[PDB]
Amino acid sequence: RPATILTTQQRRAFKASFEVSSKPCRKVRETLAAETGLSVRVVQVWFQNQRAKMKKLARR
DNA sequence: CCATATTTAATCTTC
DNA sequence: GGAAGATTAAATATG
Repeated sequence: RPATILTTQQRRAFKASFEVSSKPCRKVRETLAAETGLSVRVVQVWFQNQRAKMKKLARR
């Protein structure tokens, strides 16, 4: 249950795909999980928090 | 239409 | 004290 703290390489992989789509399909999340070595749930949640981060930034 | 999955909005937790 | 990760319940989307 300890919270995830991403390495640089892992965060770089997340931001690069988020640049392609803010909502990766399960297949994309699945191959992200293999690359980063993290669970699919961690992948899904990182994008969710990231999408919520950009929504606030778009509201002045 | 219906069962299941994904996303949203808000919040809680933790470093 | 601030940001990001994790949780929740409700809303929306999907097959």
